[PDB]
Amino acid sequence: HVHHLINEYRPHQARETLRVMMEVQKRQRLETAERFQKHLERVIEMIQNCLASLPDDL
Amino acid sequence: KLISTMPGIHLSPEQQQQQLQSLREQVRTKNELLQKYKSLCMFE
Repeated sequence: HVHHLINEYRPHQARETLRVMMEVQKRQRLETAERFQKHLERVIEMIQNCLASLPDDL
Repeated sequence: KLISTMPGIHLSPEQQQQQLQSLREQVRTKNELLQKYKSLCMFE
């Protein structure tokens, strides 16, 4: 009975820890995707600025 | 005769001028296309 109670009590805490870890992993993935999108947008803006500047000098 | 041949144009100047006009038109078209491409930049 004590082993069954220990298994029942540890399951809820383990599930809560797993959910917290999954939420943290999802937040980290969302932050990485946002950083990658911002980097791509900045690279596109810089490419456009360089292309506009090159057409003036030539 | 040597000074006349020194110019460089071996073939008659008719086809030379035709090709020069064609190259000028091509250069103008390329410049206009490059300007139109580098002007319309509104993406994000």
